[PDB]
Amino acid sequence: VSMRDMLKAGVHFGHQTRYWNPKMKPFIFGARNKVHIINLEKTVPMFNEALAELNKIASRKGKILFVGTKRAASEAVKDAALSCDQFFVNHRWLGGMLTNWKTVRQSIKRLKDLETQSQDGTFDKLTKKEALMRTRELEKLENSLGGIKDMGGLPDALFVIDADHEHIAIKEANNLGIPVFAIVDTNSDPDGVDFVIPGNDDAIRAVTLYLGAVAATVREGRSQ
Amino acid sequence: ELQEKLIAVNRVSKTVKGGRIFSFTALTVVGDGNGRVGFGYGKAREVPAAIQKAMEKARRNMINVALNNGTLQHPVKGVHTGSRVFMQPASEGTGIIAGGAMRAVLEVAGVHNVLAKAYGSTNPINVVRATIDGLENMNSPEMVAAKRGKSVEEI
Amino acid sequence: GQKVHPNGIRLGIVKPWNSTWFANTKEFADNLDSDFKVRQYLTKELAKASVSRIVIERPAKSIRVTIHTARPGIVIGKKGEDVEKLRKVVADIAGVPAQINIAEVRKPELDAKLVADSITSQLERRVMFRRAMKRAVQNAMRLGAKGIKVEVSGRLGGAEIARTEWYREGRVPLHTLRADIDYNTSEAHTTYGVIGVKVWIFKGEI
RNA sequence: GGCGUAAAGCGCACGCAGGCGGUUUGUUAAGUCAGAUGUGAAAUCCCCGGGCUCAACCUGGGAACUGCAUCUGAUACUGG
RNA sequence: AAGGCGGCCCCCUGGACGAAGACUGACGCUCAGGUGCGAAAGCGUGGGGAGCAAACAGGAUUAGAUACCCUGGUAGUCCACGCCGUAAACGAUGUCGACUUGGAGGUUGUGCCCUUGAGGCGUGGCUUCCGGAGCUAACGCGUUAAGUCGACCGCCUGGGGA
RNA sequence: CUGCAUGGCUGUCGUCAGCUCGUGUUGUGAAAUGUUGGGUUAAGUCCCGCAACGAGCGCAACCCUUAUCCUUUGUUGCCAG
Ligand SMILES: [K+]
Ligand SMILES: [K+]
Ligand SMILES: [K+]
Ligand SMILES: [K+]
Ligand SMILES: [K+]
Ligand SMILES: [K+]
Ligand SMILES: [K+]
Ligand SMILES: [K+]
Ligand SMILES: [K+]
Ligand SMILES: [K+]
Ligand SMILES: [K+]
Ligand SMILES: [Mg+2]
Ligand SMILES: [Mg+2]
Ligand SMILES: [Mg+2]
Ligand SMILES: [Mg+2]
Ligand SMILES: [Mg+2]
Ligand SMILES: [Mg+2]
Ligand SMILES: [Mg+2]
Ligand SMILES: [Mg+2]
Ligand SMILES: [Mg+2]
Ligand SMILES: [Mg+2]
Ligand SMILES: [Mg+2]
Ligand SMILES: [Mg+2]
Ligand SMILES: [Mg+2]
Ligand SMILES: [Mg+2]
Ligand SMILES: [Mg+2]
Ligand SMILES: [Mg+2]
Ligand SMILES: [Mg+2]
Ligand SMILES: [Mg+2]
Ligand SMILES: [Mg+2]
Ligand SMILES: [Mg+2]
Ligand SMILES: [Mg+2]
Ligand SMILES: [Mg+2]
Ligand SMILES: [Mg+2]
Ligand SMILES: [Mg+2]
Ligand SMILES: [Mg+2]
Ligand SMILES: [Mg+2]
Ligand SMILES: [Mg+2]
Ligand SMILES: [Mg+2]
Ligand SMILES: [Mg+2]
Repeated sequence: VSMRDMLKAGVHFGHQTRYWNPKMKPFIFGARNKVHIINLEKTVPMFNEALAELNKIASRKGKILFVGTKRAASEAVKDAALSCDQFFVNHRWLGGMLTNWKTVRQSIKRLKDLETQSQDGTFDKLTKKEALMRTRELEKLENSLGGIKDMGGLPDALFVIDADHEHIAIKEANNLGIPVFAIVDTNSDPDGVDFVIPGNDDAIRAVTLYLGAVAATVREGRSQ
Repeated sequence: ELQEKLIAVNRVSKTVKGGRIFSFTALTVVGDGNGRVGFGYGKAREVPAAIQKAMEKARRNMINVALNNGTLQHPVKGVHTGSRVFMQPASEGTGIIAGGAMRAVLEVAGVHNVLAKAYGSTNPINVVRATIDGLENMNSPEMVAAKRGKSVEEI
Repeated sequence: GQKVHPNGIRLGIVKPWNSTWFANTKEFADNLDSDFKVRQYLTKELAKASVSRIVIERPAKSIRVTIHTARPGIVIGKKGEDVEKLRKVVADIAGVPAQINIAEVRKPELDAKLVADSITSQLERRVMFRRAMKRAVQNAMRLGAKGIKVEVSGRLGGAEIARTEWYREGRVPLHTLRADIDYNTSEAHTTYGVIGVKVWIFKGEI
């Protein structure tokens, strides 16, 4: 990844200069149309640095958890997550996924048990009552934590999209001591993130390139 | 491995339609005796469950302090809501001269000789807060020499 | 509010009776009271033998009493003089001849009668009620019980003001009639008065 | 140590006495600092010792008495 | 400056702000005692008196109703000149000066840009609402600080009595 | 004699829809959240959303009786041919 793919993907476009956060004044090139312009020569080396340490974490066999729950970017994140043998959170982030792992591991046990009885159990004991509810509750479980069903334990890194929409997960990771990799748009604050990457987050092509490159680099992490 | 001290147990209440509902709160501290300290606060309907909650809370929540063979490096001041705390290193053989809530914190910290004094509120919770915050902001000479970029005699 | 007796509300649904004889209204009352006398005996002379249930059954003109017990060796004794010294007096009380059988309860920690007796025996030994209650609950729950709750009441620890203190664990759906609910009661006579103990144990539905 | 609400900002202003005073150079040496001299009685307190069988107690030498006055220097800061 | 100030016109008169310069050269800040100004009610003398309205009278309501409600109604409210010197006289926040991330407005100047409009880019004064750090017992305050500091002044020391 | 020393049993608000806990998180703390919000229900009933995620006692169902039909048996009950 270098400069011009990031321009034509629209990495430089920020939010309006009404809704800016002061702490990211250093990553702001200027303003046109009263729109912040993100600085790109600041983005390239810190992105590369994030990618490097992600690689190293990957080949020491680290579990990585992609986080993006925007309606316009979460299918790209499922795409990228299982394209590179990692884990993802695409629907609502349950407040307490990491700090309260002891309790949500029973939710994933429930998910696993009622999926093994789903169709390689093949009971179809209907009761008059229970297709409508058992199937819908598997749906309810696997859409919100079906991406975390194989993690087993606490992850090794957080990849974040739009740190402000994802403040709960970030603060959880900061308490638990897990590294945070976040794309930081001009309105979010970067202080919970230990590897900052300023870029656009609302457009789908910026997000596509981000997770394409990161999925790649962790695929060749597991390559070693 | 870690030393544990029970500092305070309090009975608190909460009114409902039926009447009053009583609960117990326990404030404890734990330390390794060589510069690591944590404080824990627990609540439960019964006292031993409250104490166990506070100990569990305090085995996490543990900070590092840089001691000088059993005493502070310099006089320090800590502050929390109502509590002001002044601690000062002493010579060998003085013991821990401190109030009731400071004494447990400094005992389980591994400190052996200080002169301390509490001003303002002596609410045990806030006093423990202030003593911890005054210990953590205390700096060793090598970190001062690292700050200033010169490792002169004063170490 | 006041609750229904959880064994009485389940008679004929999932819980059986403790007496299975038939009688017209001619001999019903005397059958009943001689059953009361035999039960009072087989309560009070097998006191420390850990008896949980006494099932009385009356064929045509004679009785058979089945004693459920946790410690069958003492109610069967040393080669068996003791069921003899019991039936020789139960046939004495009920006027008809008698037969005695002895059934074993294999897990005495999953029976409300034995757990209640245990807690009252400890309470009469001057033991702190909290320890009795919590040990009963943890012993019952570590052996596969789906739920338990114990409740003690009345001048706990010699206080002047009586109190009711209960401890629950697991699942006790007293409103479900399918529920396998084993309930029993006991009373401890201490130097400050009577202390009541109630024990509910839930083992499963249907 | 405090003064929005716990006690506590004069109803507001002008202004004498008083307190305080941007920046540069020179000068002075009042404040300040250094040294020295005289004095600060003895006893008491403190240190190192010595005598009562020990201790209290008594006693030798020192230190201290944070002060004042005078003389000689220093000139960064305050004052003229 | 505070108390306060509201049709329009004229006369006399205080302050503030801005632009580009010129001039003096520390002439500054605060201020015990002192002096001045200071809502409404009230007081003195002389006028004026529509409306409103303490006191007062009557009618109701009510157990009673020296009140709330209704019908009347005097001082006062208005003017001139004196006195009084108090208010939840409040931002319950003394004056002056310096420093410390932001956002949206109001009002009043001024500079530049195709002045192309009721356009865009700057720079001063005053002012309103959010809110970051920090502070606070909390509530909250938050470049108009209750943040970080300096100079001077006023005041407080448990509740009643007071 | 003392229900104002107690056990057991009962009335009552009230068959009203509520009352709590574990872990997590927020607050110096009592505490809060969950349990609030938009709909819906007889119902904390259910669905969405949500710093909460789950669980327990309650609600509902399981029990008895009444309302329709079928199978079996047929006296002491029944009488169509
Ligand atoms: K004018
Ligand atoms: K004055
Ligand atoms: K009138
Ligand atoms: K009345
Ligand atoms: K008049
Ligand atoms: K006002
Ligand atoms: K609070
Ligand atoms: K003043
Ligand atoms: K007094
Ligand atoms: K009773
Ligand atoms: K909780
Ligand atoms: Mg004070
Ligand atoms: Mg007041
Ligand atoms: Mg006050
Ligand atoms: Mg004022
Ligand atoms: Mg005054
Ligand atoms: Mg003056
Ligand atoms: Mg003066
Ligand atoms: Mg000067
Ligand atoms: Mg002067
Ligand atoms: Mg001099
Ligand atoms: Mg000697
Ligand atoms: Mg000078
Ligand atoms: Mg007037
Ligand atoms: Mg007048
Ligand atoms: Mg007049
Ligand atoms: Mg009137
Ligand atoms: Mg008068
Ligand atoms: Mg006048
Ligand atoms: Mg006054
Ligand atoms: Mg006013
Ligand atoms: Mg005042
Ligand atoms: Mg102010
Ligand atoms: Mg002035
Ligand atoms: Mg604010
Ligand atoms: Mg007084
Ligand atoms: Mg509730
Ligand atoms: Mg709530
Ligand atoms: Mg429910
Ligand atoms: Mg909810």
